[PDB]
Amino acid sequence: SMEQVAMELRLTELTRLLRSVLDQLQDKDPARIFAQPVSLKEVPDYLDHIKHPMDFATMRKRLEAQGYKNLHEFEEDFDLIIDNCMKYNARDTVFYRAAVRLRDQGGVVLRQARREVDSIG
Ligand code: NA
Repeated sequence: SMEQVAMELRLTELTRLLRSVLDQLQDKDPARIFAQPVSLKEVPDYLDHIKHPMDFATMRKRLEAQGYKNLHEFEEDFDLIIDNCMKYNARDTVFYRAAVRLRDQGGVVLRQARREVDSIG
């Protein structure tokens, strides 16, 4: 139908805007601490600690499949990255500190993305 096409074009455009959002957030992680899944070879007990692992590569896969239906879903996954890190790692670690910086710097990006998504529909 024409409506299914129109809905598909809206999802494509959302995907384009979330891709730019993801690029901007990942720039706030220049050490690449959150770029890939935590390695189960190297942290073999990780899944005993963290039930829903997340990282930027995994988000990018979902994004390119048009798997985010709205900005809320995308923010949920970003928040897992931060929140998982802040639980597994102690406050005095490079990892925890990197997550706090990512959260603080990403807040700005996500604030305007919410306005852009509401504005463009
Ligand atoms: Na902790």
